[PDB]
Amino acid sequence: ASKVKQDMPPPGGYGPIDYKRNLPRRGLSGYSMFAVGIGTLLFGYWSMMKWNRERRRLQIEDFEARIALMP
Amino acid sequence: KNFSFRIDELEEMLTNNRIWRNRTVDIGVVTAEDALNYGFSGVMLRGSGIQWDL
Repeated sequence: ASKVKQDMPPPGGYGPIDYKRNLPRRGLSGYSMFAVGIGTLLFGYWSMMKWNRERRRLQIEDFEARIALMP
Repeated sequence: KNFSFRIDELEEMLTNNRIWRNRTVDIGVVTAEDALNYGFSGVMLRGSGIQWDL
């Protein structure tokens, strides 16, 4: 009557199973990274140059006010 | 069918890390002749270049 029925793989087998190592290379050259670092360093240097010169002028103004008040 | 990604995450955390390499590279070096004479087997043999697998 009934036929054999036990745990068997489905007809045609199973799908493929990935096993190879997969560590992708995200992507940015060493030259590009160094260039980005140098560029941000230069931008910061320029901004700090401008701000420090302005601070020097402000300090001179404060010193002039004090000198006017001294006598 | 999903275990390879877990192995990949393991390798991402450990394989190319410089601290892991400095912890494990050139540590416990054993020669093939010493491995054979001392009775080693498995990975302890195959890490020295011996081609043996039961």
